[PDB]
Amino acid sequence: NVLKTSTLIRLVQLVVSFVSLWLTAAGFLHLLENSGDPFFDFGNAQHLTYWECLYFLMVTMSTVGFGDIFATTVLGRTFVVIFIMIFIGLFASFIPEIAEILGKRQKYGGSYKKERGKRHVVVCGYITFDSVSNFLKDFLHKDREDVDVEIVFLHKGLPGLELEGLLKRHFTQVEYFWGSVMDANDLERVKIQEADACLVLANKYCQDPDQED
Amino acid sequence: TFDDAGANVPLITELANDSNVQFLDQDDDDDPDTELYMTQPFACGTAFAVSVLDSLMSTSYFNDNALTLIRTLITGGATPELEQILAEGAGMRGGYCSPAVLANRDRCRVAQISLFDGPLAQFGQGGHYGELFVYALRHFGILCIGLYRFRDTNPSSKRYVITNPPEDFPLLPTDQVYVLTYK
Ligand SMILES: [K+]
Repeated sequence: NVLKTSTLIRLVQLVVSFVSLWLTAAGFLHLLENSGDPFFDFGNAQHLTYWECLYFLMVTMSTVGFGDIFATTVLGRTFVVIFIMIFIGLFASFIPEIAEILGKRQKYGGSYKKERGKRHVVVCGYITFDSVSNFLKDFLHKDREDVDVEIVFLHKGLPGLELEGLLKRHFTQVEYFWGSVMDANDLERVKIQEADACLVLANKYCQDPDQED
Repeated sequence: TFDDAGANVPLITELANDSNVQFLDQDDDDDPDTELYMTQPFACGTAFAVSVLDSLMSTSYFNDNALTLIRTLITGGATPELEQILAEGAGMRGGYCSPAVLANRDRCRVAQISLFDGPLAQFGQGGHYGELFVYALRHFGILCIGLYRFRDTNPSSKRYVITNPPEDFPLLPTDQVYVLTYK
């Protein structure tokens, strides 16, 4: 019971079914070309390696089609026609679904690291490029005293590109983490026991301010 | 707070989502990895949640009589005759009763009793649950099914529940006993 998660089950079914089908098809074509056409008394034959067949089936699944290698037995060519009809649908659906699954992993995982005696403030609730810039413009304002407080955002969303830029610009003193203050593990991730303060921000433009409060 | 309090008010709260139980209490020393049945607020009898009823489906099937027993206790005695009388839609028909039906007022009841004083307190003074059990059944027909004990014996009024202690299980005069009784 090691495939504990639905995405991981789907991943291993995709990879194994694709690889096992590709390998077995390469074996069948390797048999056909090296054996030759039986209705030509095996006179028409072509000495591919298994690896040349394996390569050639990838070059045809992808529709790249060099023609550096190609089938020349009638059984080989008829197998290539069947293989094209079947495996273009496999490859063209497999590659995007693998790309979605490997694209799913959360970027802003991990945990904040506490510097020697340095203060930090956790910030949560309505976190967006708008609310964060409105906040940081005053909070990090140059006319304040040089106080070494670090700002640690904690929110469920992936940050939008404008916010990722703002976070990279302030990388020395601003951090962001995927999570919610509703989970004790996320509070531990941002080391909130050792934070100086925590700020909770409201979406002022929400559809029900009683619900937001 | 109140005049001549607070967290001493006895509460029971139904929860729609089990994991919210972590917010229900402080001085908690909990971990969110705990399942509901192990959490301090559930073990103290302060929380309840509909998820703990789910095995009523399976227990229903494995022993029908067990599902009747739980109903006869928790309902206080809602027999299928009452369910039929309510299903007539007339409302709950009542009045004075014949002695022949009124005899059923001798049902057994769930009760809770203290070892702090009264005839059982001798066992609360450092006796064992089996000594108490045998004595109380023998002299009163009172059948003991568990204990309710302070978590902070060394502090808070929280008490945890102990289903069916061993015979040699120690007692305190602060303990309260869950019992089945006829008076
Ligand atoms: K091509």
